[PDB]
Amino acid sequence: SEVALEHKKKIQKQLEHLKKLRKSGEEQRSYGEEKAVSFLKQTEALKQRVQRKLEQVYYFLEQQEHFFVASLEDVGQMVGQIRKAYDTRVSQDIALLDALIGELEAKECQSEWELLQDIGDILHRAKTVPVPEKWTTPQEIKQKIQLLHQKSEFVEKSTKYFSETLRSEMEMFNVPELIGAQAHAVNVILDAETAYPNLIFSDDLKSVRLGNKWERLPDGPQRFDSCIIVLGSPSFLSGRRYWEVEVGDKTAWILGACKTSISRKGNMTLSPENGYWVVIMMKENEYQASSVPPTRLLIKEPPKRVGIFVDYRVGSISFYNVTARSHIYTFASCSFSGPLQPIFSPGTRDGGKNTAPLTICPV
Amino acid sequence: SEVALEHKKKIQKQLEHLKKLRKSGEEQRSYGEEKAVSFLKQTEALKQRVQRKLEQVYYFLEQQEHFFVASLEDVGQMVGQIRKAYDTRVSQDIALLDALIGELEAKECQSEWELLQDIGDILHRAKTVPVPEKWTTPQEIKQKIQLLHQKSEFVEKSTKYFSETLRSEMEMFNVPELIGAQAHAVNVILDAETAYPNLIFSDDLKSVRLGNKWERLPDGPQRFDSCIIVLGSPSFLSGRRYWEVEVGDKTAWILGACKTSISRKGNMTLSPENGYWVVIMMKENEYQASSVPPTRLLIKEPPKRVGIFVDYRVGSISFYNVTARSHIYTFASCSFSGPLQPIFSPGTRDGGKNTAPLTICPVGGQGPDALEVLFQ
Repeated sequence: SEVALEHKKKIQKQLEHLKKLRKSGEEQRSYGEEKAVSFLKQTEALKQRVQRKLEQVYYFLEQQEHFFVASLEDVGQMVGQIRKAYDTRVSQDIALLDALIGELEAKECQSEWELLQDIGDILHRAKTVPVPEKWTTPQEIKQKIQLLHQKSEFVEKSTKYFSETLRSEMEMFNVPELIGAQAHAVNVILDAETAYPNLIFSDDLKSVRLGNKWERLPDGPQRFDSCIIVLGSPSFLSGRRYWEVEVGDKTAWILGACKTSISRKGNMTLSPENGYWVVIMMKENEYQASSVPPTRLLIKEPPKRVGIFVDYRVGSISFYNVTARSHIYTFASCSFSGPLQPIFSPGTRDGGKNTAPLTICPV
Repeated sequence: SEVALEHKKKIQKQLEHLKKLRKSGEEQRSYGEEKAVSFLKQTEALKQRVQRKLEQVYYFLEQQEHFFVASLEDVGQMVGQIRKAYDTRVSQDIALLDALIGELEAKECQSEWELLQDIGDILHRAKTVPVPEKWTTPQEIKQKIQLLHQKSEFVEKSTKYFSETLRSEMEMFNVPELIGAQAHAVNVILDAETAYPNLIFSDDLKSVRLGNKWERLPDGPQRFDSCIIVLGSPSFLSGRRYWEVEVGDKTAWILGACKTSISRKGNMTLSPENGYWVVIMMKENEYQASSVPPTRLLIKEPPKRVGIFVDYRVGSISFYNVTARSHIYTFASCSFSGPLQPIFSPGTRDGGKNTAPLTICPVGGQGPDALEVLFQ
């Protein structure tokens, strides 16, 4: 019948369909397997890499502890022995003396006649008695102790450095990439009432450069007379804040953030303690962070544009190379709590090599 | 009687004597005690001092290991779940497909009447079966893994210098202080036949400086034409050897030791692989050792006199700042497979600023050793 033949036709068709789907299914199941294996292979490689390094550190430390502990036991042993032997010998000396004293005292309570007869050699023996042993510190104790001090010194230096790099890396782990920092962009302007008197400003207060000696803003108390500096608006009490500055081919500058209450007097250094968290460009290919002492930074691709990121939650301030989309430097967490604001210096003219302005730029 | 009185006098005298001795004895006994306990206390203080620091470090390391392993576990866990869940689901899809295929294959071999009865439902279900789930990698795996890389990098940046410092301090245990090395003084002269042609030498072969280009020694195959160097005599096959060089206020130079068989061609780097163990002064307050990559050295009190110490047994070569009586650098654990000799460079003239000679200088405690130029 027509309907049976037709149904057989459709059965064949559907069989083909189903078989193609099944084949796709197998390929897919297999590929999932391949990807899983590939993932675990990656993780295992990483695992083994970390495992070697830790194993190596632990080995050296076990060695260090072993030897130090042996050194302690050794010196302890020596000093114990010398102490005991000396105490015993000098006590033998005093005992001998005590007996001779006893004898002479015993000669008293004798009659003259008895005395002359029984005097014996006591006087000679008294006259020739050894002087009790003088304590003299042996060199062996002194060197073993000095070795211990040296190893202690090594330990303090090495563990200090380790503690510091570890903390550095620990803090580095939550610093955002550039786009994350950029999410918190704010609009910053220059507060010209704070400026060093020879600074010159664009009409939009986004740009600042250093003028010559006869180019002077009107004097006022709010100016930083003694530092080539200018502050930015707004201030910050909280949250995450970001801005960007075009530095171009300048040879010198200062960028970062400061406490709003920094002293306007010039006898203070730029440092966290005085309320500054900045990066300074000294000259071409010389950058340093204003840590104490300052940390020199090697930046493979010099920045044409620098990003500044304040994060109040963790109390950290980070710097980004916008040009190369890379991290420059982050100041230690819990540096600050009170209000902050941006700070700028376009540096000195450097003969004419550094006359270009700094420019605050929108993201 | 007179004799009795005398006996009594001598008796009293000796009592006073013995009493002074006893008192001194007591004082010394107690002072000895003090000095000893004082040592025991010092030791113990050192002990507690170190023990606290190490405990802290161990703690920090335990924390890093946990930090890393938590990610390892997290990654392993996610890949595990995604993998099993996906496999199980697609396997269900494929099995459903297999079942429908089974049904159809059974129907196509049934009698016509039997075939016609239930066919519509099976065919509908065949037509409408979903395509088996396609594998798509979740971002989460990619992320957790990248995080794991970040953490391994964390562990390495945190630990590297520290592990290297521990290794170095270990290697330093067989390196004497300066007088220990000076103990092995030997007398070295310059082998002028090996010298870069514009180099100039003293009569006694202890001094070498760089002359101008028109000052040329007679040319020969044995000279270093492409490098401003000269080698020293004698060579060493063994033992511990020490010598000293006055560098004074020079701004550039090379000092150290090399394999006698170094290439006389100038296309090789100064490096262990090429048979060089040297320290180079680049300019004022910049020194580096020819490790690979170079180890840059900052020296607080610059040397006017530099000591070189080869220890062939343990394969080390050490460098000393004689002026400050301090250590500059050590190549440790080197593979020495043959004779070594001294090597020198007076640097370039640098605009008249580095024109002064290097002078091999004897150490005070050595006999004269005349005349050594008869062994060269």
